[PDB]
Amino acid sequence: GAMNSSNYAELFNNDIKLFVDDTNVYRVTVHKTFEGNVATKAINGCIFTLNPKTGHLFLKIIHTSVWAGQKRLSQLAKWKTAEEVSALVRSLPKEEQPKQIIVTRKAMLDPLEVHMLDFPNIAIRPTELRLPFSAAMSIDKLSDVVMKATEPQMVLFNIYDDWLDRISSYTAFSRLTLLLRALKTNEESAKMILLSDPTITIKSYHLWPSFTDEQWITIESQMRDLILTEYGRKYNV
Amino acid sequence: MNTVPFTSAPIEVTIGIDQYSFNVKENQPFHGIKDIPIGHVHVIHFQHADNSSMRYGYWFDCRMGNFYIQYDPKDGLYKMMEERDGAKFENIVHNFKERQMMVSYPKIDEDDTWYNLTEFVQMDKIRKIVRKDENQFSYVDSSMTTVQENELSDPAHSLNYTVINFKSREAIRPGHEMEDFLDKSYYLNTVMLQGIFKNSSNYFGELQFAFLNAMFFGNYGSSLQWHAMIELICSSATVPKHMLDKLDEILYYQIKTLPEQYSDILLNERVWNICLYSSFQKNSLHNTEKIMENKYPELL
Repeated sequence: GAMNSSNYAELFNNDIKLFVDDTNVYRVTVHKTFEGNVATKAINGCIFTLNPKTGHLFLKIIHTSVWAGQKRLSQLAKWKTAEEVSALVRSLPKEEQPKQIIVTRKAMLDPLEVHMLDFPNIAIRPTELRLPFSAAMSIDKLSDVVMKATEPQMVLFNIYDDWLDRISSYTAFSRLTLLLRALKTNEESAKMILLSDPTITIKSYHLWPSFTDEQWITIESQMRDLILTEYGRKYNV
Repeated sequence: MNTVPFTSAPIEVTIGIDQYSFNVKENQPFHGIKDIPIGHVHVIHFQHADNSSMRYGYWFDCRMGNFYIQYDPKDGLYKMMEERDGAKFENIVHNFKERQMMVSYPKIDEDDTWYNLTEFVQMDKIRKIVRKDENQFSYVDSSMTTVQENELSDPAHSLNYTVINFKSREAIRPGHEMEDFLDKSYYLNTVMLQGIFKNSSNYFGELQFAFLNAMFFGNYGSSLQWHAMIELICSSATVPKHMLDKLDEILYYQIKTLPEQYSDILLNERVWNICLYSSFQKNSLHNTEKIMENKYPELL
């Protein structure tokens, strides 16, 4: 059934699984019309489909053209997400197909289940975890490729850069969730922390700065401090 | 007006005949039920005083043969049997009627309740849902599972209701996933009505039979089937107007007849709230919505 703190290690076993997050699929700016009414203007979105074991990200860019002339876009977005995930699984060779897909939002379960009826051996699961994958659009290079897209496009990334050379998936996923939780809670502070020291660069083929092991400990500490402060302010405690 | 004579009543039992019921004492001189209206199916049902577990009974049509009940002290139940000897039968019933040993099917002249509950139910369709082809009558009880229930364990003793599953390839055309899931008209009209039932009369017959098995035997799988067939129509944007009108009448009489104290287990909150207040047909069931609101406002 549901993925939670109890079964957290299952993410890093040898069963291929994907997380699917649909929180950035349908994105709008709300604005005033000339007549003083409110209208939305969609901007480009993305499906965030992540192998938590390998760090492989299947970033399907959702171009604003997919919403042209469509009604009930927040509902369509869930079905569009399920159609694209289904398309992705069918495009993979059998031995690369996930055995499980975990949706970050429960509203994705029925749309994905219906789109995956051809795959009765692929388990579709919710999670009780509050995963910060919505902050994926706070990663500059992911945001950049989404906003520049002029057509539907799949872009492949390793969201762990080269980390798996030095750390386990479990540790790489904890670092990722800590960076995304920080970016989600206070984007300005989190981005300040990551770039401040100018000697530390992002390699052309990476998303995050090239930090030594010791520089990562310092960065991770600064991210936890950011998250606890903001939590104090949120709840005056 | 036909008769279902009884050999005897050796055990104390509540006897049902359609929507009516009588208490019979152990060894009470009871020899059956007379004046049963010709032209409808009927159900004769039983709850032992000693074991309020297992309600059970027999769907039958008096036009199809001469049926009697005899207690079997080995299997411990009242069994329906057919008497092929027409003149032995008439002679037994004549004696029992002369000795006034038979209760009279107690139909009020003005009262169309049974007709309204059984309008589309035919013995020939019952016998395909309940397979025991050597008998003209169909046994049902509280415990019998449905073919669908068995898929999720004795095939012979199953209720072979039409499988309905909203998250099945049968229900969802490839490339019409969102359309077919959110609007089940394809599944209702093409797969079920034209494909499997052939017409709305057969669909309604199965729906009505599922309700009566739910109500008279507390058959849980029957109740699931009744709700599934209601929900498939209510979740369809495109339903013939005559089907919507007739559904409103069917459901009205089902809700009218339901014992007030069984609404908690026999009515699915989600299905009814969805059918009356959210669905495509939320405004197509005036009679059903008014009786549900006035009789079961808590469920909603």
